[PDB]
Amino acid sequence: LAEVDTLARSLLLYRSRLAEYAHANPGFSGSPADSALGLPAWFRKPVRLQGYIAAGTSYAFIASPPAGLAAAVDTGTESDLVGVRRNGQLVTRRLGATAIALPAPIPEGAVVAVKEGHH
Amino acid sequence: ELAEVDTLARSLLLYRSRLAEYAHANPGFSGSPADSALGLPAWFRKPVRLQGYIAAGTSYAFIASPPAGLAAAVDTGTESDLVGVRRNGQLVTRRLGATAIALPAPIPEGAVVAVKEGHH
Ligand code: NI
Ligand code: NI
Repeated sequence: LAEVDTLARSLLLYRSRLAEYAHANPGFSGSPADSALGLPAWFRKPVRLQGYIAAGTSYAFIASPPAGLAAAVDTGTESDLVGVRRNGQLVTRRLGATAIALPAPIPEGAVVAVKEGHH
Repeated sequence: ELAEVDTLARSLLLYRSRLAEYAHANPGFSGSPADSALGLPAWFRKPVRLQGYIAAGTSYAFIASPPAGLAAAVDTGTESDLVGVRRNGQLVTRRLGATAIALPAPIPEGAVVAVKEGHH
């Protein structure tokens, strides 16, 4: 039924070389070009799959996105954050307070890095 | 003049990843494994208060009451990675709610978005 999966992978594939481009283009903010990016050659980027480096920080997006894709993308990525317990919410600079389920043992005020894992 | 809580932040990140991956290679678990599992390096002498947990197959590593410059130093060595739909002024990710961001202008409403902080 659902192989918006290959479309999810294309966006993440695309977000990766976007990030690697930033690493060597400091102080930039763009849509780099598809030449300059280094993408497979055999990979043909669905116009509608866009990108932007801003201050530094890759954003890859799909503006009129097929239902199923939100899910397909979230699932092929992990997610990785840093902050401090306050209170029950994760407090992270540059990102405001995020409310994750903070397991029982992390004290208020601790420093905390989080990471998820696919399927 | 200078602290290398940066060594400590690095040890945290390093411990974290040993949980990340054991967490996978051992599905259905809720921490809080002892470091004999994990398979940590010979040389590494974990300093409690470096604590770790798992909840869902997601893991956390945490210093229970922090030293100073440690959040920063750690946020730095990480990067950061979210995905979610743009509801406007916001990035809605259905496990961490709506996370409010500096979201570029050209990314318009309702767009699905993968975000990979460039740690600089
Ligand atoms: Ni670097
Ligand atoms: Ni897997």
